[PDB]
Amino acid sequence: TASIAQARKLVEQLKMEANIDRIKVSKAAADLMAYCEAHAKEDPLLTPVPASENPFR
Amino acid sequence: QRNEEKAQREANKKIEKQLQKDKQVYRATHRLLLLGAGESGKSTIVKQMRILHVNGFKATKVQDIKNNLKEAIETIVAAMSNLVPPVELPENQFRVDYILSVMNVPDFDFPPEFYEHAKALWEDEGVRACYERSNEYQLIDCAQYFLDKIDVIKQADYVPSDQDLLRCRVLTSGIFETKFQVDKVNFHMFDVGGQRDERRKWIQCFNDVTAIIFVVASSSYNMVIREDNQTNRLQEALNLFKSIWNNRWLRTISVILFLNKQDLLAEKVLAGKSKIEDYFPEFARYTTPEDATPEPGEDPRVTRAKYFIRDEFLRISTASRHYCYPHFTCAVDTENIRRVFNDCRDIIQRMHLRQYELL
Amino acid sequence: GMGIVMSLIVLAIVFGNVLVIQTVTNYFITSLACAVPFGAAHIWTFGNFWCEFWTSIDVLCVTASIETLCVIAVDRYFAITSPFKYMVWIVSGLTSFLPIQMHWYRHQEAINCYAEECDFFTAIASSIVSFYVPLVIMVFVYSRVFQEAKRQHKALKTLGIIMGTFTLCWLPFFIVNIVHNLIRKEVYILLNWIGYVNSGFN
Amino acid sequence: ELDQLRQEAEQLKNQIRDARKACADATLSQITNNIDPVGRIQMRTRRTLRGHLAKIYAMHWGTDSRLLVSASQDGKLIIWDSYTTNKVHAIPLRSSWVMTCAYAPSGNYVACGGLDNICSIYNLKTREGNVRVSRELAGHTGYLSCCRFLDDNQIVTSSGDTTCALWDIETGQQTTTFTGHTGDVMSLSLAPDTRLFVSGACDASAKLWDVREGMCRQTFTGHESDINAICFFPNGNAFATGSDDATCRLFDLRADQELMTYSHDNIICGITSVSFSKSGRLLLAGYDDFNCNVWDALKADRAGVLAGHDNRVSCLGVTDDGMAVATGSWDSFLKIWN
Ligand SMILES: Nc1nc2c(ncn2[C@@H]2O[C@H](COP(=O)(O)OP(=O)(O)OP(=O)(O)O)[C@@H](O)[C@H]2O)c(=O)[nH]1
Ligand SMILES: CN[C@@H]1CCc2c(ccc(O)c2O)[C@H]1O
Repeated sequence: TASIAQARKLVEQLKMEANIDRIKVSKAAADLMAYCEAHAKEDPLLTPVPASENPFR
Repeated sequence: QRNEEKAQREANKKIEKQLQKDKQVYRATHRLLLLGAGESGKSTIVKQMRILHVNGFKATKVQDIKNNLKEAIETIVAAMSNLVPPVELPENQFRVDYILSVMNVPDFDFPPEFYEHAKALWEDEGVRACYERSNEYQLIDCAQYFLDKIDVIKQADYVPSDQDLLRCRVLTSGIFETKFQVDKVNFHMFDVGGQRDERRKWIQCFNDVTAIIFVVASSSYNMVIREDNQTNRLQEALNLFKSIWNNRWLRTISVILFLNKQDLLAEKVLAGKSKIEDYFPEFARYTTPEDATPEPGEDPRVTRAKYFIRDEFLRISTASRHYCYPHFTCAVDTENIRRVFNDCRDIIQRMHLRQYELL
Repeated sequence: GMGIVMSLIVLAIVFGNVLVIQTVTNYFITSLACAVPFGAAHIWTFGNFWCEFWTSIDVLCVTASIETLCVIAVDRYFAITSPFKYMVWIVSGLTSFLPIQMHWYRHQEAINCYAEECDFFTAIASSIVSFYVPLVIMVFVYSRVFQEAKRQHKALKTLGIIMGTFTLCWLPFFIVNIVHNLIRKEVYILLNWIGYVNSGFN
Repeated sequence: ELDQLRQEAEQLKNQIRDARKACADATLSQITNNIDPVGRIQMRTRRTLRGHLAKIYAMHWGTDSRLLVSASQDGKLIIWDSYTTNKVHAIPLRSSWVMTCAYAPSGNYVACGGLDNICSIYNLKTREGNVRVSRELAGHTGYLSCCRFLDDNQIVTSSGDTTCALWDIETGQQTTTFTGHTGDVMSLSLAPDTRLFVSGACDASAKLWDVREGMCRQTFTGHESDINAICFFPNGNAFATGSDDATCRLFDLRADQELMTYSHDNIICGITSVSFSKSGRLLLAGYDDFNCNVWDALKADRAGVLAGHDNRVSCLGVTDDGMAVATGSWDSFLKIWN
């Protein structure tokens, strides 16, 4: 049966997805907050740009 | 420098002139979208329009007839034994295994040794006995018209005629468009696609076509869909038609309905065999409506059958901005598409909704 | 103080047209809707030459509106009749304002009225051309359109507002103009007074 | 047999779910509840671009953040100039149906897909100052949905036959092929370092492939409906997915778990396209109720609305330097914000 052959391939790939290392969410989420605080200066969308500096005005 | 600015302004002026020239032609064209179920006759109409409203329209096209001939005779012989009741005919027994041997091969038997004895099977009563009942298995709808005209074109290319070219069946690779020339603004008719998909996500793009042409078969009320034992081939069209009408994207689009394969339907009812009441239970109590205008070429019995099919489709439309139009067509006869064609044009969006000023 | 109430009433008319103030057919109607202060006159004419300008402007506006409605009706009817389709403003005013300031007018007491510094005396031909010619085309174009619906209620309901309003507003004025006796001089002003209400309809 | 195989498959799903529960320590909101919100954000239309006849279905910004290419429904690619609104080219197309466009990092080629299954590529700078077809790729089935450039000689496509392939312009053949989806693929977005990419299918799932080896790595399925758009966080360790229902979710590669849900009780429309900002602080998202919204990455509140397009936003993009935001729509109008 093709389905039996198809199901055999599907299960084999799933076994590889079970043995993946994972880390704590607390350390994961804290990295996102750290990144956004580092690059707060280089983002003209948040802090409005001066008229002379902005090429569009 | 200012020279760069002047050059850019000149380029912008040229591009703007080109855009202004090209805008006029787009605002006038009428676009039509074909639809229907698998193996219904959508692509036949598009080829028909080219051979009617366009003067223009070879060796490669000759080859597929031979390819079609190899498939039509293979299926009949293969289902001889696989059929649940025995229907076997001793002539051409030494060729039966030859058919099975060549039933699966990329290269066909180009030698004339295949054509001489395959004709015997057509003349054999055993193959003709199986051809009488074709509801159980799946057979190409143009098998008979090609088996009879065997070796007329096998000797040489012989530039096969258009009538023998239209009936050839070729799978749709992708989209299949056509822009024929008319005294009015030229139209843009395009085929739906190649493979059937249930989700139909691309339909959101089509939100500005003037009219949608729906094509449904009528000679298939006792055959299952390509996926075996699913449903009657007519019922699979009814479900698709209802889904199309009750669609969020298509809320202000009209529909034109074609009922092809009229000739095939005519021959089925005349020669008894399977009846409408056996497959459709509500046909027995039906009475022919008084508001009927049968054409003077049909006996009263068959005319009772045509309007039942139309009644089933039209009942779905009247339940739920939207209008529906019925028609009867037979695509192969070159004249018939023109008669509807020179007619279809006259009313739609033609004095009908044409009068968009509040009445 | 009745006129002051009417003075504010006609003042409210400008707001409706200003609020409106886009397709090929909508381009024509822009001038039609866009196209009276001296009505009171204390029962005016500060300048002798100033009085003629008001009458000329009124006549030009009336004929321009008639021509514009005629043009739009003809265009709509022709578009509906034939599937797959493929300068009046200047002309009307040119032949109308010129005789007003060109000393093209018409009794012994009448000359005395001109001598004293708002009498109106006269241009029926401008009249018959201004109203009779347009109405004859307007009935014919509409007559074909109603049949097209009959081939395939609300139609008559909208056509009534389309036609009868203008007909009742203008045809009695045309009948009054042709009367020129048996018509009171002050009575004639009332028929023309309601003419400006048509501008308030649109 | 079939029963044994099915039993084994279910025996692995529960382990994944149980392992995922142990990974969670605290919600994102709990950690990120001690910062000041950015506040109300208001911004107006600096420029408007006109000249398209039909709806725009996709657009892409150049690498210099000065030139953008847009694709319409009448088959016309025009390379605008953002500063002075001077259209530079107008390329006709063989197929009037178009769904994608792209701009090479070198700025020399522009790729346009479509429903004709052909991912043709054009040439911008050449002799005689013309634009001509360089190559046509026809080894693929189904309609296309996205196209992207890794370099001058590699292009990635994803179609509606549940496949994603990596082509090669010079040879004109598929180098590799990725399979595993059970529904129509709709969008993709390469990594900032161009080593991995993801894809959102129509079966409420998302994956993460590898360009070199060519095998699936993870699979996230927190949604409940179709998926329409994906974009990467600038860091490259997170990606936000916009689904057919109002919910917009932000997953994480390392934690392998959904973090936050962006939704509102007053919205029942869909999502068309999403994109981050330079510092990954905002999550701009299009909508099907004729306007655009502006969320927050952490606070999950709708700070502001950009509006007035008058038709559904159907494409969106942000410049490399973060100095502009551009949106398209179905009413043949493009606009630039600041
Ligand atoms: N005798 C006869 N054959 C017909 C008629 N209409 C269609 N056919 C045949 O039915 C087949 C239709 O093939 P196509 O034109 O590709 O239409 P289709 O089978 O629906 O294929 P798709 O349009 O791709 O779905 C061909 O074999 C036609 O010759 C008809 O009125 N009479
Ligand atoms: C006082 N207002 C006048 C009255 C008579 C008149 C007008 C316009 C066109 C004509 O053909 C007329 O006979 C009006 O402007």
